Amino acid sequence: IAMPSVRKYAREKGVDIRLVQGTGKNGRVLKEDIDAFLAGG
Amino acid sequence: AIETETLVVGAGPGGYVAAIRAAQLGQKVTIVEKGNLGGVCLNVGCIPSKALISASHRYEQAKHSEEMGIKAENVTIDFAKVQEWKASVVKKLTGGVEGLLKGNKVEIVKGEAYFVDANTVRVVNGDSAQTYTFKNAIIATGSRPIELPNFKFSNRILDSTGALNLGEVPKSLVVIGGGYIGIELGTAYANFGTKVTILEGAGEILSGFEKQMAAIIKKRLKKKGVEVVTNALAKGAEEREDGVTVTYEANGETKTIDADYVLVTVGRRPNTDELGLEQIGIKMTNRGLIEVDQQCRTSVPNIFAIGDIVPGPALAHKASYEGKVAAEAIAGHPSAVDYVAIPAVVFSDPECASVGYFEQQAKDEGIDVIAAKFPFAANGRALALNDTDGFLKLVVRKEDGVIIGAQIIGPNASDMIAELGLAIEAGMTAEDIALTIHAHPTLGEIAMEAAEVAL
Amino acid sequence: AIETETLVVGAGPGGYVAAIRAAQLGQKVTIVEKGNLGGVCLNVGCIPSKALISASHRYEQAKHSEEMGIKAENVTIDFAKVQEWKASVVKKLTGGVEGLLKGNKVEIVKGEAYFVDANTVRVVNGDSAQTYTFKNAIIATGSRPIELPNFKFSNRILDSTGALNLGEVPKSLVVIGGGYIGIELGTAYANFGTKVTILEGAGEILSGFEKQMAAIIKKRLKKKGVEVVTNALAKGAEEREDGVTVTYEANGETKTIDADYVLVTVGRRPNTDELGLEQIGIKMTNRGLIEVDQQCRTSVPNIFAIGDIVPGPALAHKASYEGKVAAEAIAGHPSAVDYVAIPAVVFSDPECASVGYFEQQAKDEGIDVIAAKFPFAANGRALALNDTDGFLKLVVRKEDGVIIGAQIIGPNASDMIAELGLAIEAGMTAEDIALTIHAHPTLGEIAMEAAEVAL
Ligand SMILES: Cc1cc2nc3c(=O)[nH]c(=O)nc-3n(C[C@H](O)[C@H](O)[C@H](O)COP(=O)(O)OP(=O)(O)OC[C@H]3O[C@@H](n4cnc5c(N)ncnc54)[C@H](O)[C@@H]3O)c2cc1C
Ligand SMILES: Cc1cc2nc3c(=O)[nH]c(=O)nc-3n(C[C@H](O)[C@H](O)[C@H](O)COP(=O)(O)OP(=O)(O)OC[C@H]3O[C@@H](n4cnc5c(N)ncnc54)[C@H](O)[C@@H]3O)c2cc1C
Repeated sequence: IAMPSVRKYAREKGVDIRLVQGTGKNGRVLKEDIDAFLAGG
Repeated sequence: AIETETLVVGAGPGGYVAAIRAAQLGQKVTIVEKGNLGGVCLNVGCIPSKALISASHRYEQAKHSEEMGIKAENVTIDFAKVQEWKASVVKKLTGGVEGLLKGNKVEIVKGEAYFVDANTVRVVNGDSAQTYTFKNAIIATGSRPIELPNFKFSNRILDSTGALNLGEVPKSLVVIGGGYIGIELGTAYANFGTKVTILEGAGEILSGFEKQMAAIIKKRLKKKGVEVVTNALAKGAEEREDGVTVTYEANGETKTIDADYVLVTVGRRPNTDELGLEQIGIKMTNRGLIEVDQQCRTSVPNIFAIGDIVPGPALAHKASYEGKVAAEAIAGHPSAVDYVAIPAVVFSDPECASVGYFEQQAKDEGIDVIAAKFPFAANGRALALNDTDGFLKLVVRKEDGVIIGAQIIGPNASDMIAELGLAIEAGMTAEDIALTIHAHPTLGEIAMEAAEVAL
Repeated sequence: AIETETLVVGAGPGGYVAAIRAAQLGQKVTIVEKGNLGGVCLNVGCIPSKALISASHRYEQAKHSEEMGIKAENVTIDFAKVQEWKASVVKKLTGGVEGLLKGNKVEIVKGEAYFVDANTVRVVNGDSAQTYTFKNAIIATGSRPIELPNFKFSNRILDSTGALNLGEVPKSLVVIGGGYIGIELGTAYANFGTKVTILEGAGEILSGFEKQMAAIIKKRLKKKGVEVVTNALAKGAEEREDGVTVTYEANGETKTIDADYVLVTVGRRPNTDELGLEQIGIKMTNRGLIEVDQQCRTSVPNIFAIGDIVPGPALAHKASYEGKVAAEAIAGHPSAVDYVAIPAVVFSDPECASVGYFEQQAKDEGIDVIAAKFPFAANGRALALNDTDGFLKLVVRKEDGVIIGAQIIGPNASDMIAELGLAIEAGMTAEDIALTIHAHPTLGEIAMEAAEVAL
């Protein structure tokens, strides 16, 4: 569950959305959820 | 007297869904209506007009598909049938509302309400009056057109309801007021062959919409033979028993127009007068509207107000929406009228619709925005329909590409707007739309190609 | 000999957009095309098809608005003008394509391209043959009609293209193949007055859509005097040199039918044959479809494939999307094919649109899904349009309220589909839509009432 844009973000950022921070709210992965899995570490 | 839990005054879009909701919320509701259930929307508003407008376009088209090689010779219109058909439509919908109310055991009461105190209403009907003391009350009385003095409504000086119920297509018609109701009813009769003359006092018609949108509408309306006079000052009318002579001063020149009827659509005033609201202490706003909180509660807690008498766009959905919210707050159920935006639609030839901020109000609100516009002309579907006039504008917040407003003028804009409306509520960015594959070849494809431009 | 960087074979929707995003990304692009730019969609596919249907409906409506009091007389159809008009729409759009390419300075080469090796292609332009050396190439050759065994194409045994160019309205037409193309061209001519008989081998026309949707479309075809013969097996056609005799078996019975023309629309095959791909090492499938990865790459790394020659829905938009993905991937952009669904629209009388899963497909996929179905018969605008046959269906994942599929059958379904589509693509729920205020009275709002039903 994610907006096309968010999916694009992970893509260009070389992240595996399949296993990325499901930040919740709706139960979806947000741009920052990607940032967390990335910049977080 | 008669005791009740939640008293609802008015069975229009706001009153009836509020009565329905409240009943479903376990409350015992009594709905008071003086006329037809359904209110303005079903009886003399939304439905009748769209019905009429729809028939007029079937006429515009039959008679003008020349370019496509279809030549219809002698296209007739039996307005009697047109009205019969319109009649049956309205009857189906009102029949429905009538059903919905009973199917949720709401006691409908025919009579005119009046607040005797902050907890009791006198309902009059015939030579009988009955007192009802309620636990809660929701005022949903709607609005009505403005009778301009020296334009007092008569057999030939009409209001929106009168133009809707005309027995036969007038040869001529003068329209005072270029708002949606005016432009709509004006265009409709123009399609049927009536020589229309719309006089708006302001510099431009359709105040609310961007001037560009108004431009396209005027251009095509002139092709239909309609004449549009802005900055016009209607002075009055000498009603003959066979037409009406309207006098008005436009740009320092007094002129005269003989017509069959005159339609005064200069606005609508709230039905908040002689209701006792003054007495029970309901603080009204400068324009007669009733001030309410985020839960539509008036200055008297146990009293709510919704729809047309409350601030905001006088649209059916605002009404039904605030209707729901109200009953919720009544039933404790936490709620607030915090929606993101209500789309507005106008059924002019090139259909109009908008939702969210216009480039203007966004900028003046100090918001950083970009405006992306795409022409229907560069679209295969539009070309196929042979209607290239129109465009889609998208205003996105520059500081994140989030969509905040969208405006469409062209075919099916009232349907196309739905998509853009969802995005705006979802806080979707222009890219979210551009990445989505829309159908082909369709008018919706345009939204995708517009967001494209916004990147 | 002539050196280049990115060679694009084919100027179709997938071809030219690919040739454009690439140029956008600084790539030196050379596009090859044996015929006209725009490919199938513009010249003999989407555009002409919808244009002919539009004209046909203007005609249907002109002669049949008797219910709204509109009665014409002697409505003439001039097919020669119809064709002229359609021809201009096409020529208009074609120019756009040529313009876009040249504007982005894409090298345009006229000729039949042939792959000599993994980095070279020779294009034969008649007795001419030039050789273009490239770095990477994109093959977007599209597809073509399947010629049935005993139905050899001629001026009387047509393919979609043959029907789109008919010089006159046929007295009678036999359509072999009840798919969207067969149903669209069949209905259009049924609108112009032609006696149309559809022969589908399967048990139901519009195979890829719900049986309910087809039932409605068939019911209207019947109203028009269209005879739909399902479970029929077409055996052959003898061109009587003045018409055609078609013999088909059905329920044991072997019958023959005479018609002025026969239209074969059983399927389209990939244009991957006689291209040299087999020598170049490009892995394909038995049917002829090229094996491709998430970035539309073939087995030969510098060779990409998009459009009808690769797997997926045979749609202009699926082609265009991949076109972009290809060029981006070529450039370095970590692009990939990522969409959750693509909408498909059929321009039948009650037009229909679908996106996502059909209720059945969902459960057969092993998914607990609920399905909400809302009728246009209830919607106010539908009543005004006086087309109340139709509905909207929402296929919702019971486990999270996430919408995964939607089907609409009724007026403007092609435009209303966009909203539901954007919802699927972004993973929204029935509540997300139900909590969005739609326009009233419009058709797009049915989505709001259906989601309400889903909740
Ligand atoms: C011709 C025209 C076209 C319009 N087109 C559209 C459009 O297409 N889209 C849109 O959104 N809006 C449209 N509107 C406006 C829209 O109809 C209103 O916004 C909507 O009806 C408001 O709903 P409501 O419940 O507030 O009021 P109403 O529908 O006005 O309901 C008010 C009810 O209160 C009853 N009432 C009043 N006083 C009393 C009393 N004392 N006792 C008992 N009953 C009482 C009235 O009889 C009435 O039935 C149009 C209006 C007009 C006139
Ligand atoms: C009647 C009909 C109706 C349709 N309706 C729809 C619709 O409503 N919506 C929709 O999305 N799709 C529709 N389609 C499908 C649509 O036409 C295709 O999906 C789309 O055109 C595919 O584009 P493409 O770029 O893959 O190939 P094409 O558009 O087929 O173009 C491929 C190009 O390659 C050229 N070519 C082939 N081989 C070579 C070669 N070796 N050298 C040089 N040139 C070559 C061909 O001339 C052609 O121009 C319809 C198709 C038909 C026939």
